[PDB]
Order: sequence, then structure tokens, then C-alpha cells
Amino acid sequence: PTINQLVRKGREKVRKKSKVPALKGAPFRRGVCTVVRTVTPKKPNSALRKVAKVRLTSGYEVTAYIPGEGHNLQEHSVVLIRGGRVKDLPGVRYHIVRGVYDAAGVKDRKKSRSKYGTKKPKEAA
Amino acid sequence: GRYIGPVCRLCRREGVKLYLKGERCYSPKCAMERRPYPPGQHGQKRARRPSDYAVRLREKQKLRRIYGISERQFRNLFEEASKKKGVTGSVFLGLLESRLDNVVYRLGFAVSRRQARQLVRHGHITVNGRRVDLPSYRVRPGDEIAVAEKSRNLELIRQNLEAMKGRKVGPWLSLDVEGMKGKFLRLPDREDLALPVNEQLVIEFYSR
Amino acid sequence: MLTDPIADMLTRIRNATRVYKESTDVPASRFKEEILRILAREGFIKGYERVDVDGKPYLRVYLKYGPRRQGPDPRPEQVIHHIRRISKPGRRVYVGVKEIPRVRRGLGIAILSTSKGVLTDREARKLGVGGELICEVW
Amino acid sequence: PKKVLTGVVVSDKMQKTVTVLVERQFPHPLYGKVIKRSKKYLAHDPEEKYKLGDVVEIIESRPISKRKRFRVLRLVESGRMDLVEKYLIRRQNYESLSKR
Amino acid sequence: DFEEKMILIRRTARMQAGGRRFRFGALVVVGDRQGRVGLGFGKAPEVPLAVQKAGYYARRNMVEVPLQNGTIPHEIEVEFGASKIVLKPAAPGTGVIAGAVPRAILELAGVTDILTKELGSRNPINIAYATMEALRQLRTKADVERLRKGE
RNA sequence: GCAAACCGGAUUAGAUACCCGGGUAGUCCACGCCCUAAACGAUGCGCGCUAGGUCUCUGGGUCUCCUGGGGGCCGAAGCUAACG
RNA sequence: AAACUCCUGAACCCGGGACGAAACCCCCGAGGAGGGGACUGACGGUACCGGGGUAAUAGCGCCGGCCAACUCCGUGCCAGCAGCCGCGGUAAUACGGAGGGCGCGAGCGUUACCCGGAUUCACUGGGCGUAAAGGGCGUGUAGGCGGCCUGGGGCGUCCCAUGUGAAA
Repeated sequence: PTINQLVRKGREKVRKKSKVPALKGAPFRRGVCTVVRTVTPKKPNSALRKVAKVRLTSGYEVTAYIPGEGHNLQEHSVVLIRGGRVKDLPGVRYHIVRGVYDAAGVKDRKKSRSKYGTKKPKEAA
Repeated sequence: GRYIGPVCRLCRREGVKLYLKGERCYSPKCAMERRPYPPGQHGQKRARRPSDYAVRLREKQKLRRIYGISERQFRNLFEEASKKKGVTGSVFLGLLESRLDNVVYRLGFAVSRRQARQLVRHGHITVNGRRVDLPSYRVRPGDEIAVAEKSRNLELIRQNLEAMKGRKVGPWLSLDVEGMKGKFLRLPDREDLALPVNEQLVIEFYSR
Repeated sequence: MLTDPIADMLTRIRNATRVYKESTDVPASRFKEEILRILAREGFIKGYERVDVDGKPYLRVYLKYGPRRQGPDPRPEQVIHHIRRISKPGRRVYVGVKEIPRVRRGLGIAILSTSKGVLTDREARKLGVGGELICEVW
Repeated sequence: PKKVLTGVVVSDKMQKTVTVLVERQFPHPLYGKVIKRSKKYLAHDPEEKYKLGDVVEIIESRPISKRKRFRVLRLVESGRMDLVEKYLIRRQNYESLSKR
Repeated sequence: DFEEKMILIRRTARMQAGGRRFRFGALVVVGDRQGRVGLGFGKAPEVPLAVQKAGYYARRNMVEVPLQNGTIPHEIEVEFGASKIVLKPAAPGTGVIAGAVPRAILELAGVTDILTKELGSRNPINIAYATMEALRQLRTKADVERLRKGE
């Protein structure tokens, strides 16, 4: 780099590739869906996890899962692509609202209702 | 807001008792003496060790506790104190007590924090002539925290008065039980009107 | 070739002050006269001269050796903590007013080259003048 | 205040017009070291009373031709062609690198 | 009578046709709260052994510093290996601010306010050693004079 | 002389390989194209300063030595995360 | 903590109620100064002053490591957790729930996006003997850096004086 080699060039900034090729800032994008599959986190697991094929309101399939056990959809749902890789499904990424036009957490959870649906369990009686 | 409820149940939370709920929190129990240690089933096991960041944090939270406030306004005015070109932390301490709720508390007219705030809110207090409601009110050297004319004609206020006559003011805020009033002066500090804490610890965890 | 002979000089400061040698042998120039002038003046170096070796005008600088320290090995504490070549044949750095460095935020010491010859940090500070930055020491 | 600059006259190859090549100074914002670059201002010589090598002073004016701004004041010196030499040498070396 | 204070420990291990025998270590610093500080690298089979013994090796590898105005003099930087620590004095209204271990030893030193950053390799040990020698290189105007006045 | 590729042979569960009998490309000469390479110091060119104890190619000075550049052993200070 | 007690008066109604509005114009001196008569309020009987005044919404996230908070059945590489290492291959503080607990509070979380960190495009602030990385070596072109003194120009430079650097 020695003063001169420095003066001539100017060391390329950074340029990021981002972890969400959902494009046009889509941490909420359409999700139309189909298929189901299963796979496994690397080696020691086994489960299910859907595959929401989306098409966004722009394009393309991806693998969209949800929170957890207990689905609700049949098709459509407008599942809003979210965005987070976990220890498998080479990509994982872009989970689902759970609420919108389908899903809504499940029916039995006492915590993450802030996205696992269920307004207020409210003992009521 | 201001927690409210099982208040000095949280006095054993610190592990330390405080002039918080006033009466039932000084004399023979802050809910203490009966039992002093962090509440819940887990209180007297055989504790471990809080990391530096954690204990310093603890100290900060204790500060927001004795003053009884959301760390909102608190933290904001802290960096506001960093703006003032003097030694940030200490200057901050003076300008920290300066809030009229617990100011009027240690000035006398209040037994507990909850009290002081409740009262000032209801327009029960008038500094330098103007009757207001704002308890989050800092005061300049030379004011006059007078009390309302019907608030002098109230009772538990007199109780607070006479249950005090024999206490040296924080060497600046004179108590006028002649017609219920308080004369405001100067700026003390952690050496003048101190309290059992270390300030620059809080300061050191504060901004990382 | 040494288009930067000053660099060679302070280089031999590192060398000779490390190897601890009574005084080092080097060439001469008016600049370096002014240099060791201030260098010795601000109580840093011990000496300099205008002698000759092999019939050529050579400069030789003494060094300042403080109290003989001990520990697991003598190593007398050297006044030359460290020097540094600033206006490198490339960075013709220029400076005047609050453009003055600090070096050790208070103490330290530096040297500069203005139309008023070779000055120092606190000196040119009082002066209210400036020029070009050349070297530093502590 | 009409700004002027000391420039080196080149290209007599034109009628009543010469093109001055100049080189200006500046350090570097955030690196340091001074710099000296190409900028060729347009030298307005009414009867080609100036030519190659002869360095002169150049003067900013009003648009006189297609892009031709600037003009010419006092001459500086002759016996030149050395700077010019370096210049066109660089030119040929421009036209010495290819993608064919 | 000082202030016996720790830093961290180490779980050293290796295997053989007799098992996979470990070995343990303790990182301790003896500090009189404010003044003379001392680092202690204790290496031993059992844990509390290494604890107290690294405490006493701290009681052996001593130093102090010009505790100048609840802070330090000049402003400096020190590298050991490929790890380096950064230093500049700060008046009150700044406090002791650095990484875990740095602030730790600085409390074993009695510091009140000091700018200190860390750069390069980020390994506890080398950092601590760098600390110790950097401590040994803190001067005053006095120490300035012995050198800058002549002999 | 030689040897890919190639053939059988031998060996092996298998032998598109070692061990075998052959045998060409080619190895070589001409000019020309390759324009490659662990083109190896895994270490750009130039000047300097900081211990020498010891063999050695050459150059000189009438010479146990001094000395001007190289081929190595060692290791002072210093550098490397460590080897170095 | 509650319950129980003594307590003030949110919200709620009653009496009043703004500022923001003195111009312009008219009369006067001249239609110039000054003074004097005066339309002029949507906002909205609202900020607020007085009275009577009643105890009256609390919710979110974490509880393996980075992090401060762990006790209990269930779950058995199955159902799930998932920022990074990983947790269940039936004694799971990491998955469900329960309790207590920790952060916060009209706020609490989750995701998208720039940066400090990150000295990880290294100017303060980098590396290329084995960790990314020295050209196949020669070679010289533009380019950059220029051994010792005397003076000359004083473009770059330095300080000093001034214009600007608007407001926010």
C-alpha cells in the first residue's frame, strides 16, 4: 500500500449481499403456498415444517415455515415472509405472521402470543 | 407506572430497607426485620456472583427505585447532565435529587413518595407563588415551595409537620411550619446530603 | 541513497540507544544542526559535534543516560523513550495554531520547520506561528 | 476579479488560437501528498503571436469559440519545448495500450 | 490487609493410556485497593490451591503506578504478542471504563477515571501481561525531568 | 540407450498399476509456436545502521594479518502467535 | 400482597373564561407625527380560575451460553426451541405448562434496512517466511521521492487582518 500504492487505489468499501433476498424490503411479503416436506436440522432431529412457496407480491418460491406445532392453512393465507435462517433447511428463512388471513399461533400456548396468536386467554369465569 | 402495589415487598428485593412507604417502612419493618431478602420462593438459598456489568446495573436500578420513576425521563436527563460541561456524574447527582417530589419529601411535607407525588399532582403545592401539579419539576437556587391554602387546612399534612419538628433540614431547604412552606437554596451533593450508594459505578455501567 | 537522511539519523537513534553506545557517528547538514540544537536544548539528547571522519564533515551525537536501573538486568533508563519521523518524503504535513499536537496530553515534545527555522511544540505554541511538521520524541 | 493562471502554451496547429496546457497544485483531502494534474485552458492569441513551448499567462474571459474560453495576457518565456516534450511523450504512451 | 481479588480460571487437559488427566490454573491479582498492584499466575493440580497461590504470586509479582489525580499521567499504548491495549487520562465525569479484566485490575489499582480501549488479538492472558508492563511505564513530570534534565 | 499410449505375461478377489518381453510418440539436430511452471527464498528493487567467535571462492595490499564482495556454522540486541 | 381500616380528589357536572385584536378605516393636525371613536374570534364555553366531587385500565418479553432471573409433572431425536454453539436418542433450568422470579410499562416484542463495533478494505488504523496474499524474471515508459552549500522567484506552506460560512 506504501503511501503511493495507497494514493492510486482506495480500498474497496464493503458491499453487502444481505441475508434476505426477499427484495424491496420484504419482511412481510405475500405467501401463497403449497407442498409440505420434512427434512432435519443437520443430523440429530426430525420433524415437519411446511415449505410456503409464496411467490411474494413480486416473486419466487422459498421455504417459509412458521412458529411451531399446529398449522391452520389450506392454501393462500397471505403469509408474510419474515426472515431468519435456523440450523437446517439451507435457507430456512421468512417465517409467517400467524394471524392475518390464516394460522393465528395455535390454540394452546401460554407465552409468545405476541406472534403465537391468541389475543387474551382471559380465564373469564 | 411507579410500580405501585406490593411496594416494599421490593424492599427485601434490594435486600435493603428504605424510607419508601413511610411509616410501615422505617420503624420496625420495611416489610423488613420480619423478613429481609429477595422475594419469591427463591430468596435464601446460597447465592452466587453478579458480574461487574450486572452489579453496576443493579446500582442504577436501585437509583431509579429510591426516586421511584421510569428510567425514561431519568436516562434522558442523565445525558442532559453529560451535556453540562462539568464533571458529569456528580453534577448529575445534584441535578438528580433536584426533582420536587422527593425534594418535598425530604423537605418534610411528605411521608412517602406515593404521597408527595399524589399531593403535588392534585395542585396541593405552589413553588414561588404559582400553584401547579408537575412533580417532575426542577427548582433554581432561591425559590419558595409554599403550600396551598386548603392544604394547610388539611390534616395528615399537619401530621407530617409535627412528626418532623426536630429534624435538621437538608442544610438549604428551610422548613416554615409557621404557615407551611419551604425555602429553597443552593446545590448540595453526594457529600452534603448523601445516601448509601456509589455514583460512578452507576455512571460506569451506564454508557458502557 | 538516503533521500531521507533524517530518517537514517533517528534510525541510528534507535540503533545506538538500543545497543547503548557512547555516541553515534553520522553525516551533517544545517537542518540537523538546528535539530540537535533543540534536541539538546529541551534537555533530551546529550550532544552533537562538527568533527571529521575520513576527511568528511561528520556529526556525532552523545546520548542522555539517566540513573542506572536494576531489576533482573541493568538496562539504564533511556531518555530516548522513542522518536519518530513525521514529514515522510510523501506526507509534507503542514500545521500552525491549534493544529499543535499534545504528545502525552500535556508533556511530550515535538519539533517543526517553519519560515522561522526549527521550533518546538510549546515554543511555537507561544509563538503563534507555524509551518510544516517534521518529527516527534518523548 | 477575473482569475488567471500560469500555463504552458501548446498546439500552434490552429488558426489565431493556441491551446494552453496547465498543471495545478493540491494536496489530498484525508491522505496528504500534493498533486499536479492536466487542465488545458483555451489561449486566445489574436494573430498567433504565440506558439509552442513559449510559456505565458492565460486569462479567463467570455466564450469566444466552441468551448473556447479564456484568452492570453503577457508572455513568460521561450527556448522551451521540454515540458511540451514530456506532454506529447505521454500522449503517444496513451495511444500505446490497446484492446485489439 | 490488602484486597484479595480474582479474575478467572483455566481448565487445562490432556489424554493418555491412563485416562485424560487435566490440571488447573488461577488468575489472581493482589491489590491494596489504591496503590501497589500485583499479578499472580497460579498453576496447580487442585483448584483452591491455585487460588490462594496465585494470590501469593500476585503478592510476589508487584508494581505500582503514579496514581495522579484519580487517574494516570500521559497517555499510552502497549502490545504483547499481537494483542494491544489503549490508554488516555480522563478527569472525573468519565470514570474507569475498559473491558472486564482491565477495569478489574484498575480497581485493584484504585483508578477513578481513565480512557482505555482494546485492540488486536482479544485473549485474556496476553491482555493482562500487557496491562502489567503498561503499568510499569507510567511517568510523572518528575520522571520526565530525570530524563529530560540530563545526567 | 530410453519411454508414455499400446500388447500379452506375472502377481492379485480384481491388476486399465509395481515386478516382465517388446514397442511407438518423442527424447536429439533446424527454424517456429508454445509463453506454461512447487519459474522455490513459499521472502520486490535500493541505502543504511546494530555482537562477533569460525571454515571458505575470488580480488588486492609483502601477507600470522588487513581488507572488497560471495558460498556456510553459530547465535548479541531486536522481530514472530509459536516454529523460526 | 390482599383483605380491613384513615386518606386525598382522576374521570364526571355547576359558576366564570381567555390570550391571540389593534390595526386597516373614521375624526383631529394636511391624508405627514401623535392622540382619540371602532368592525374584527373560526379555533371552542377550549388551556385555565372557583365548587361538589368518586379509589377508579395493566398489560408484554426473557428464566442454557453471550445475560440478571430456576424450582415442578409433562416431551422422549417423536412434538417443539432456534441471532451464533446447540436442547429432546424417557432422571430436558434451553420444547409445553404451572409457580415464583427477572426487564418494561401505554407500552412490550418480532422482522426489513445504515453504521460504531469491525484495527474486518486498516487516513489516526493493516498485511503477503507456513494463516487470503511478492509479478515468471529481466527491463525501462508515464508517475512519484530526490545527496552538500550560496543566492534568486515565493506557486504549495504558516500565521495575522479581513468577506462568507444564511435561518433552523
